[PDB]
Amino acid sequence: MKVILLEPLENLGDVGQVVDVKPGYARNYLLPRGLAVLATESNLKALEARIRAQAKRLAERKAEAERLKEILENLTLTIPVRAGETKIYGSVTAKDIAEALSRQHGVTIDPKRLALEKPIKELGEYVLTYKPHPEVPIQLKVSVV
Amino acid sequence: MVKIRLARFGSKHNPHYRIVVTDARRKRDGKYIEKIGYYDPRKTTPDWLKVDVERARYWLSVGAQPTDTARRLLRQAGVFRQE
RNA sequence: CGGGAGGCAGCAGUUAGGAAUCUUCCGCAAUGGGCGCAAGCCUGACGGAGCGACGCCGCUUGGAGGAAGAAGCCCUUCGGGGUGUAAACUCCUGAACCCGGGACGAAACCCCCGACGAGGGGACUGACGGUACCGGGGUAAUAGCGCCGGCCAACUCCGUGCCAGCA
Repeated sequence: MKVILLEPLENLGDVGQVVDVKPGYARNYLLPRGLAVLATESNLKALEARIRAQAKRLAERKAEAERLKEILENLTLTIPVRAGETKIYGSVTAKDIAEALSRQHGVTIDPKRLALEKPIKELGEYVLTYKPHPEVPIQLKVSVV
Repeated sequence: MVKIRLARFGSKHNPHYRIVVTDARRKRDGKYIEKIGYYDPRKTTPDWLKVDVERARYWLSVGAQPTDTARRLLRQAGVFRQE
């Protein structure tokens, strides 16, 4: 008796799994408790259709992390802080780094998917990273004026 | 001039005022002349407002401006009302 | 080259000193203040957020079984004794995270009836914040410091030899 799963369980689990059981088991537990459905081709083909959708649909927003790595991974920022020497008077949070970058080139960024703890407050040279999954570290230059 | 208005008490995120008569030049929560009521603007009780209406009448009778947001509340306990 | 400019013991910040003491943040929505008949304008006061076990309070790193008692290490009268139900292992609960929904604080000023009054009715407005909190799903998931001669609660082995050290 071929059936497709939902909630994973013991000795038969992961959703989409297609497994054979004894009809009694199917008819009096799984199907009624809603822990499976019949392996009809009716459903069996609509399962492949759920995968072929979600699976490749998700590699759109993986190829879209690279459609934005291939542009900022190299490009430089340069930030005009009013400092004195090595130390700065104010700081430089993301609300600026994400911001400046947007109006310096036209690029929107989440100030949250960065890679920053403390807000710099220190003149020099850095390159922090970005997110999600496989990543893009953006390149930034502090300054004076 | 001399006034009727609200002075914070309570805690953070727990507003809790006392209706009170005072010189305007005082600091918000400073020394006041006299207490006449209290008021919980979260109404977390059957008593979320009280007023010695008797007295409220006195201070008005001898010249005293209440705040906008104070006036509301003395009206709402019928101090102005004349039958 | 005749003369000019400045006074953070206001908010935040730099420097110096020192054992040592924070953000160049958000908002006038709430309260309070100034001017204005009013609409409203200003308010680093205030209402909030950020940083620090600095303190007080609450909460977690698991619950129930489980050997006449694994190994490892320590003692030993070499029979054993100790860590110790502790662990392994078995079920059962489900901090974090995940998806959804999401405030109270805000009813006045102002507009209509009455009279711009007493009284009645009607509308705008939330920085914190998609944050608390509610509902569904959901992984066994940080421990360290001080002391064990008497005062003073907790003893045995080795090392050391008025040295090294403790107080």
